[PDB]
Amino acid sequence: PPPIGPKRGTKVKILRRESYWYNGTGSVVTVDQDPNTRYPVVVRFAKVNYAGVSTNNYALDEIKEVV
Amino acid sequence: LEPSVVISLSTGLSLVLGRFVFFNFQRENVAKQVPAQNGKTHFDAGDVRAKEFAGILKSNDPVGFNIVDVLAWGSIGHIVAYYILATTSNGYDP
Amino acid sequence: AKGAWLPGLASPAYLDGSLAGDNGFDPLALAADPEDLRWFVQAELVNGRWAMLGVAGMLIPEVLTKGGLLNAPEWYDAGKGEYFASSSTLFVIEFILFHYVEIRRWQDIKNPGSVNQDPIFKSYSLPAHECGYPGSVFNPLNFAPTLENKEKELANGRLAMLAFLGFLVQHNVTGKGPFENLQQHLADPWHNTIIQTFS
Amino acid sequence: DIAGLTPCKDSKAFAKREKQSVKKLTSSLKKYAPDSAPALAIQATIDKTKRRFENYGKFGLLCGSDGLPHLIVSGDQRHWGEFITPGVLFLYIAGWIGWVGRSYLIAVSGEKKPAMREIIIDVELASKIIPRGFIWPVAAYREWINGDLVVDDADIGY
Amino acid sequence: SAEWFPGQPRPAHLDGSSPGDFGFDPLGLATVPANFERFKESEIYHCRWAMLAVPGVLLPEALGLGNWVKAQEWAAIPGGQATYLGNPVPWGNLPTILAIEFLAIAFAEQQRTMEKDPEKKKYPGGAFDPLGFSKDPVKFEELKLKEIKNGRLAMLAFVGFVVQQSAYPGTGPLENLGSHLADPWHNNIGDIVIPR
Ligand code: CLA
Ligand code: CLA
Ligand code: CLA
Ligand SMILES: CC1=C(/C=C/C(C)=C/C=C/C(C)=C/C=C/C=C(C)/C=C/C=C(C)/C=C/[C@@]23O[C@]2(C)C[C@@H](O)CC3(C)C)C(C)(C)C[C@H](O)C1
Ligand SMILES: CC1=C(/C=C/C(C)=C/C=C/C(C)=C/C=C/C=C(C)/C=C/C=C(C)/C=C/C2=C(C)CCCC2(C)C)C(C)(C)CCC1
Ligand SMILES: CCCCCCCCCCCCO[C@H]1O[C@H](CO)[C@@H](O[C@H]2O[C@H](CO)[C@@H](O)[C@H](O)[C@H]2O)[C@H](O)[C@H]1O
Ligand SMILES: CCCCCCCCCCCCO[C@H]1O[C@H](CO)[C@@H](O[C@H]2O[C@H](CO)[C@@H](O)[C@H](O)[C@H]2O)[C@H](O)[C@H]1O
Repeated sequence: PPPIGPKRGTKVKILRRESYWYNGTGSVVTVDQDPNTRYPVVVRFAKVNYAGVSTNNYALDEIKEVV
Repeated sequence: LEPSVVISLSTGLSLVLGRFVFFNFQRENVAKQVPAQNGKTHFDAGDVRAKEFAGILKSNDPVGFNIVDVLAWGSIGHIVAYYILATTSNGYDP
Repeated sequence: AKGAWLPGLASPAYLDGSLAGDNGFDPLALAADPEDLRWFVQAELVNGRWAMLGVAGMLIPEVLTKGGLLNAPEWYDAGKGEYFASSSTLFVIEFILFHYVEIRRWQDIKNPGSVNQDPIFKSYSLPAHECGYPGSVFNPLNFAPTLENKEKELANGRLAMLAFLGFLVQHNVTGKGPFENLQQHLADPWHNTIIQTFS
Repeated sequence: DIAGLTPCKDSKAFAKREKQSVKKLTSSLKKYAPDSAPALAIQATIDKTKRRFENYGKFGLLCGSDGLPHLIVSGDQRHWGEFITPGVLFLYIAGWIGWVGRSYLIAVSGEKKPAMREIIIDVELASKIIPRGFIWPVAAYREWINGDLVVDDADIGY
Repeated sequence: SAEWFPGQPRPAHLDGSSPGDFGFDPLGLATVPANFERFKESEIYHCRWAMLAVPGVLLPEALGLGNWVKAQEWAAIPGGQATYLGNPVPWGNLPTILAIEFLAIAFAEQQRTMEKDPEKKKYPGGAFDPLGFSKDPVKFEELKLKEIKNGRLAMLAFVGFVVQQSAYPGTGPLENLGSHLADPWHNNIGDIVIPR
C-alpha cells in the first residue's frame, strides 16, 4: 500500500477559511495512515495564534503543496 | 409668435418623429425592459392591480401606434411649443 | 588592471573586474543587483561625457577673454544675453531635437540592436557592438576602442564631474568665476582659502 | 498684497507690538543694578527680540491686520521658504528613517529567532545599514521598478 | 514589431490585416473584437467629418468673411440675421435653424444604422460611389489607406485649430500662420509654453 499524503518536511499552504494561518505556509510533521482519521495531516507554524498554539491538524483537501 | 400655430406645428413634428423616425428603436428597447421580482413579473407574482391593460393598447394602425404613444409624443410637443413661446417676449432661460 | 580605492579593503564580490574603471568602489551597495549595474554603467558614461563637454566649454571662453582676444560674459551670465532668437524658442528646439535622440538611445538600452537601422535611407545600419560604445559614423577617424582608451575616457569624465560640482559650489559663495578664484589663491596662498571665504 | 495682507516690514501694528514688548522688558530691566546678572540676561533678551523682529521683517513675510505673520502655502514662488523647502527636508529625513528601519527588519528576518534581535539590537549590523539611507530615493525607486518593494496579494498571510 | 514605435513588440490582438493597423494600442481598448469593429466604424466617421470640416474652417477666413468663431456670434444677438457670402439669409431665424437641423439629421442618421452587414457598415455603395472605384480590390485597399491617413492628419489639424484659438482669443488659423511667418524666431509656442 502506498503511503498517503506529503512526506515529512514538505512546505504546505493552508486553505481552511476559519484558520488563523489561512493563506500562509507551514511544515508537515507527520501523516496518520488510519483510513478512519478525518484530519490526518499535522502541520507546524512559526507564529502562534491568538490562543498561543503553533500546530494544527488538517485534511488532505485543505492543504496545497508549494514547491 | 402665434400660439395656435406654434403649438400645432410642434405637436405635428413631435408626432412625426415618434411615428416615423424613432419607432423601431423604442419598440425594440421596450421588449428587453420588463419589470420583475424574483424572476417573475408583478402580475405573475400575485399583484392583481399590476395587470397590463389590454383594451387601450390594441390599434388598427399598421405599425401598432396607440393612444399611449399619442400622449407620450404629444406631451413633448406641448412642452417644446411652450418653451419656444416663452423665450420670445423676454426669456433668458435654458 | 584592477586597483584599490582604499589600500587594505576587500573588494565587492560583484565587481570582479570585467568593466573598465573597476577599483572596487561601491560602499553603499547600489550595484548589488545585476540590472542596476547595467543601468548605472550607462548613466556614468552619459553624465560624464556631458560634464566633460560642459567643463571644457565653460572654462575655455573665460581664459580666452581674459587673455584679451575676445569679449564674452561669464558662464553664469551667458543665458541673459542678446541672441538672434529668444530663450523660449531655443528651449523648444532643444526639447524637440532631444526627445527623438534620447528615445533612440533608450530603445537600444532596452534591447541591443533594435534601433541600429537607418529609418530614411534603408541601406545603413550599425554593426554589432556593446551598449555605450557604438561606432561607424560616431567614430569618424576610426580609432581603436582598446581597454586603455576606455579607462582614459572614464578617468577624465570622473574628474570633470567633480570639477563641474566645484564650479557650481564656488559660484554660489564667491561669485567671481573659476579663473579669478584660482588667481586669488595663487596671489596669497595662505590668506585665500575656503576658510577666509566664510570669514 | 496676497489676500489683502501687508508686508511685515511696512506694518504699523507689527512695529507697535515690537515697541510694546521692548517697553515691557525695559520696565523689568529698570529694577536691578546695571552690572548684575539679571540685568545682563534681560538685556540679552531685548537684543534677541529686536533681532527676531528685524529678521521677520527682512525675510519677506506677510502680516495681517492683527500685526502677526501669516504663511502662504498655495504654491506661490515668493513663499517657498515657508512650506515647500522645509517640506522637502521633512520628506527626505522621514524616508531615510523608514528605509533604514525596513532594511534592518529584512536583514534580520533570516535568523532562527528574529524576535530576539528586535528587543536587543545588533549594533554591528545596524552601523552598516545606517549610512545607506543617504541614497534612499534611488534605492527605493530601483526596488520599485524591479518588483522587490511589494508583496503580491496572494502571498499575504500569517 | 510595432511600426509606430520601432523596436517595440506588437500587441496580441493587433497585427491583423486592418486598414491602418500600426500596432498602436497602449490602453488595450480593442481586446473584444465586437468593440473593435465599432471602433473602426467610429474612426471612419470621425475622420470623414474632420476632413470635410477643414476647408469649411479655412475658406471663409481666407475670403475675409470672419473666422470660424465669429461666424457663430450673430446667433447670440437677439436681432442677429445670418449672412452667406455677404448675402443675408431670409430664414436666418434661430428657432427654425435649430428645428429643421434636428428633424432632418435625426432621420438621415437613423437610416444609416439599420444596416446589419458589418463590412458594408463602414463602406456602403449605391448612391455614395457614383463614379465607381471598387473595380480593383488592390487599388481599393490602397485608397482606403490613403483616406485613413489623411483623415488622421485632418483630425490632428482640427485639434490644433481649437488649441490655437484658445491660446489667442479673437484670432484665426491663417492669422497665426502669418504671424509665425513674420517673426519665426520670436513668435512660436514658446511664449505660451513658458509664460511674460
Ligand atoms: C577637484 C577640483 C578642485 C580644485 C583643483 C579646486 C581648487 C580650489 N578651490 Mg575648489 N572646490 C572643489 C574642487 C576643486 N577646487 C569642489 C569639488 C568643491 C565643492 C565641495 C569646491 C569648493 C570650493 C570652495 C567653497 C572654495 C574653493 C576654493 C578653491 C581654491 C582654494 C583652495 C581651497 O580652499 O580649496 C577648498 C577645497 C574644497 C572645499 C574641497 C575640494 C575637494 C576636491 C575634490 C579635492 C581634489 C583633490 C585632488 C587630488 C586635487 C588635484 C589637484 C590638481 C592636480 C587638479 C582653489 C583654486 C576657494 C576659493 O575660491 O578660493 C579663492 C573656496 O572658497 N573650492
Ligand atoms: C520600520 C518602521 C515602520 C515603517 C517603515 C512603517 C510603515 C508604515 N506604517 Mg507603521 N508603525 C511602526 C513602524 C513602522 N511603520 C511602529 C513601530 C508602530 C507602533 C507605534 C507603527 C504603527 C502604525 C500605525 C498605527 C499605522 C502605521 C501605518 C504605516 C503606513 C503609513 C505610514 C504611517 O502612517 O506611519 C505612521 C507610524 C508611526 C508614526 C509610528 C512610528 C514609526 C517609527 C518612528 C518608525 C521607526 C522606529 C524603529 C524602532 C526604527 C528602527 C531602526 C533600525 C535601524 C534598528 C506604512 C506602511 C499606518 C497604516 O496602516 O497606513 C496604511 C497606520 O495606521 N504604523
Ligand atoms: C475619435 C477618433 C478615433 C477612433 C474612434 C479611432 C479608433 C481606432 N484607431 Mg485611430 N486614430 C485617431 C482617431 C481615432 N481612432 C487619430 C486622431 C489618429 C492620429 C493621431 C489615429 C491614429 C491611429 C493609428 C496609428 C492606429 C489607430 C488605430 C485605431 C484602432 C485601435 C485603437 C482603439 O481602440 O481606439 C479606440 C479609441 C477610442 C475609444 C477613443 C478614446 C479617446 C479618449 C477617451 C480621449 C483621448 C483624448 C486625446 C488623446 C486628447 C489629445 C488629442 C491631441 C493629441 C490631438 C481603432 C479602430 C490602430 C488600428 O489598428 O487601426 C485599425 C492603429 O494602428 N488610430
Ligand atoms: C560612485 C559612488 C558614490 C558617489 C557618487 C558621486 C560622488 C556622484 C557624483 C556625481 C556628479 C557630481 C555628477 C555631475 C554631473 C554634472 C553634469 C552632467 C554637468 C553638466 C553641465 C553642463 C551641460 C553645463 C553647461 C553649461 O556650462 C555650459 C557648457 C556653458 C554655459 O554658458 C551654460 C551651462 C548650461 C552652464 C557614493 C554615492 C558616494 C557611494 C556609491 O556606493 C559609489
Ligand atoms: C395621421 C392620421 C390620423 C390623425 C391623427 C391625429 C390628427 C392625431 C393627433 C394627435 C394629437 C393632436 C395629440 C396631442 C397630444 C397632446 C398632449 C399629450 C398634450 C399634453 C400637454 C401637457 C402635458 C401640458 C402641460 C402644461 C400645462 C398643463 C401648463 C403649462 C405648461 C405645460 C405646457 C407643460 C388619423 C387618426 C385620421 C388616422 C389616419 C392617419
Ligand atoms: C510624476 C511621476 C510620474 C511617474 C510615471 C512613471 C511610473 C512608473 C511606475 C512603475 C511601477 C513599477 O512597479 C509596478 O510594476 C512591477 C513590475 O514591473 C510590479 O511588481 C510586481 O510584478 C513583478 C513582476 O513583473 C514581481 O516580481 C513583483 O513581486 C510584483 O510586485 C509592481 O507591483 C508595480 O507597482
Ligand atoms: C451635404 C449633404 C449632401 C447630401 C446629398 C444627398 C444624399 C442622398 C443619399 C441617399 C441614399 C439613399 O440610399 C439608397 O441607396 C442605398 C445604397 O444602394 C440603399 O441601401 C441599400 O444598399 C446598400 C448598398 O448595396 C446595402 O447596404 C443595403 O442593401 C441597403 O442599405 C438604400 O436602400 C437606398 O435608399
